[PDB]
Amino acid sequence: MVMSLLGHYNNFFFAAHLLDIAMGVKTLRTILSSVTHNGKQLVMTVGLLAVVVYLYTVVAFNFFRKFYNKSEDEDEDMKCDDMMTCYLFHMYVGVRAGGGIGDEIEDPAGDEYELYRVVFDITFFFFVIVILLAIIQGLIIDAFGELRDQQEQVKEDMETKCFICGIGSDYFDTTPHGFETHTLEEHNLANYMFFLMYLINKDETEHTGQESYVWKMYQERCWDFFPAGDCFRKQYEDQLS
Amino acid sequence: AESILEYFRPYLGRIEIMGASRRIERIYFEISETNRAQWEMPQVKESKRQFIFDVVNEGGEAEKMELFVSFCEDTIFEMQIAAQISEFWGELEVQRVKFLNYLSRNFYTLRFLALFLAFAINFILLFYKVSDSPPNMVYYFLEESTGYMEPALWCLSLLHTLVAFLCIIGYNCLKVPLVIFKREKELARKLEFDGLYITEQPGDDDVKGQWDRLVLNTPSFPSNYWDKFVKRKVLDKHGDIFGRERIAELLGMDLASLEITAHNERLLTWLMSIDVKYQIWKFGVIFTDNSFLYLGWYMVMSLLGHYNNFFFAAHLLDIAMGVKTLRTILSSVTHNGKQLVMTVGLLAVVVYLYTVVAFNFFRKFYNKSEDEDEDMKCDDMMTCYLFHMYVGVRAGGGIGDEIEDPAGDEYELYRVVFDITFFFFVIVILLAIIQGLIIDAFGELRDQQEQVKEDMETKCFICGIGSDYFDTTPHGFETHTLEEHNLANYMFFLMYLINKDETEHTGQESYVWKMYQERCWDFFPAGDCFRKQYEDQLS
Ligand SMILES: Nc1ncnc2c1ncn2[C@@H]1O[C@H](COP(=O)(O)OP(=O)(O)OP(=O)(O)O)[C@@H](O)[C@H]1O
Ligand SMILES: Nc1ncnc2c1ncn2[C@@H]1O[C@H](COP(=O)(O)OP(=O)(O)OP(=O)(O)O)[C@@H](O)[C@H]1O
Ligand SMILES: [Ca+2]
Ligand SMILES: [Ca+2]
Repeated sequence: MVMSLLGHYNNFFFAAHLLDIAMGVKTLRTILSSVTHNGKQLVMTVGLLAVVVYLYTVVAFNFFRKFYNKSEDEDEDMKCDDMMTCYLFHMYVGVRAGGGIGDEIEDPAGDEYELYRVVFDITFFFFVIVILLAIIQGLIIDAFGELRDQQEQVKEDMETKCFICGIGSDYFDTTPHGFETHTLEEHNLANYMFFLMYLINKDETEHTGQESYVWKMYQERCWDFFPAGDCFRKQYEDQLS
Repeated sequence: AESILEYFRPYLGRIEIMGASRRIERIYFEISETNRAQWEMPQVKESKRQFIFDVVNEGGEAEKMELFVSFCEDTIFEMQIAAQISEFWGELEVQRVKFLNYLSRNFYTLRFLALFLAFAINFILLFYKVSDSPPNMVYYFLEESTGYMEPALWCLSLLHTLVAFLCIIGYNCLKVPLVIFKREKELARKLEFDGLYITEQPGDDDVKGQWDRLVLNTPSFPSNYWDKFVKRKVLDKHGDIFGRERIAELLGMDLASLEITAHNERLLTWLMSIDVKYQIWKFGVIFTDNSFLYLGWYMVMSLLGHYNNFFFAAHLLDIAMGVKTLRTILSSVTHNGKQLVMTVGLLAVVVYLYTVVAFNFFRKFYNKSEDEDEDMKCDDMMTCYLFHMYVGVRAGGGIGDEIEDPAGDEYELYRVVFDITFFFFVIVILLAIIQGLIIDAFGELRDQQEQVKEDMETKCFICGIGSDYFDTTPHGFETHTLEEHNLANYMFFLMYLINKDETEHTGQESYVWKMYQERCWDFFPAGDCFRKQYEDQLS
């Protein structure tokens, strides 16, 4: 509401209300869940990117200072003199280069350190380009699998157990639609709610012998009246049906 | 009796063993307040948690109870090593141990402080400047209008090396006296119960098993182990089969005939009269610790910092060893190192196969030569190989984006085929494996936590019976694994036997005490739970 209020202070502030599609759309919010499922372990990864290039700056600040002379012609950049510029040259240009840092510096054809600089660059392309940005691209692929198997657990367990007595469906199905009739007539997750609406909306002097026993345990918050182990079929399976 | 049976619960231990009747029995005892208080501590709460990961994941089943009792003994020594450090001629020796106990008491504090100062020095070092003129070039430190910025560097440098040196002495008196006990105990078992140096011999490998040959004859072999009478026990076991005079010589034990008189007959001055063999043995054990070396190497760099340079920019890497979760991401990439080095090695062999081709057919193309004169980076074969590698794999669009145009009639088709394969093979394929060996590591390291989680919540971990049998009773598996078998009473029992009197054992405490001496683990339930036993008779 505040942004829609500052809109009367006519500006480009209504261009921030589009982000409600994240909170609005049903499925679009689910994709945003995966990326936000590993935020704690993804900030600490990009933080590992501002520490490796710092380790690669103090090296090129002492040996390769005569190379970063982005200086065009005339006069004479030298983006390496302070240490608050090469660090801002290996970061604004380094990780954004895509082909390592060796694609923005002088040619190593010179005899001095012709080998010490290639080793310095190739490692910079394998470590902080391939490896250290495949983790960021990899922490998302893992999130989808981490968020897809969750739906299977909340699906493969609702269709196997009674959710109230815990007995697996493999015992009920000794009768046609055994687990089908049990979890829809005996235990139903809706009758157990329609019962609480029944006690509270009744008269206290009208409870029966069983409606009052469960009413007392509900006051003391003792939950020892749910079946939790038996189903009245496992109880009388020996005597009769 | 409700007030009693309530005030005494955090002390009424329960264990469940079998033996001497071929049936499951039950035992009761007193845990005590002092032992109980030492069990819920962050230094111990984590050791148990990481231990279970080392059993249900990479451990066996027949040897599980063996390596469980061993850990249950490493903890007793740790509870003892910690319950003691808590709060000119002889007047100095009293303040030393009173100070070392303060050093090791708060060790993770010093270990964290050196991480803080490493961020201060590296914050300052972000100002240095180069100049070929005094304010052969000089490294003039630049300042933003503040003069005291450099004099603070001299202060924080020597301060950092201090705490980086006290962490060694703290580690030396706190976590070393346990890397020794783990090895002493391991050696006293391969002699008393095996013939590692009597019957058989080390297999000419595993120098760890060979370096211990020089500690047998030392005067004080079991310095930290409990049983200091291991020598007199090995003798009475192999003294007849092997040469009694020979065995009683390998273990030192001079005057074997006169080693009965000890039982028959009842300060900076001569400190130079101490053993040197055992001390060398202990030295060789500490120096091969992966944690002591990194902790020592971290001190050398902080020492060369006085040789003022950019060496404190290497202490930041302790965030790998410092942070809790950051070290876990580094585990995945290091989980496939053996099969990832051999993959990048496959990259230095394919481009070599692509060099000998362009060295015989496409030599007239690599003429990086600009204008004038006439590069020719292809003449030797120690340059095109260094042109297809420094530029080839780093190009991103194959090698065809740095060479002449194939518009010429000669080999207009033989070169495109040469390049397109170079873009599909050593760019897409051979660098999707490197990017793919990491994605697999996360899934390979995530399901591991599920196995150590879906098995702790399904089985008793002691009798192995699944929870599906216990849950025929409300909270069946919930009460069983918290009262009958508890993984803490079975430890609180060993503290109870060792800290008791031998003439006080009951009928059951003594039977389990004898099997513990012979290292026979046939008293754990392992199959029954006293409920499966009496389910027919009564409840
Ligand atoms: N009391 C219950 N005990 C065990 N399972 C239940 C119970 N009530 C519902 N279920 C589970 O839910 C499934 C059927 O209902 P479901 O949760 O699919 O919602 P629904 O009744 O189909 O209606 P909707 O899908 O519109 O929510 C069954 O597989 C069943 O296992
Ligand atoms: N003796 C035991 N036998 C089988 N399982 C056990 C035993 N002791 C603990 N557990 C397992 O551990 C779980 C509960 O303890 P857990 O390992 O989570 O540690 P905790 O007691 O919760 O304390 P913390 O989590 O602080 O270590 C239970 O699911 C149980 O299966
Ligand atoms: Ca009534
Ligand atoms: Ca007695």
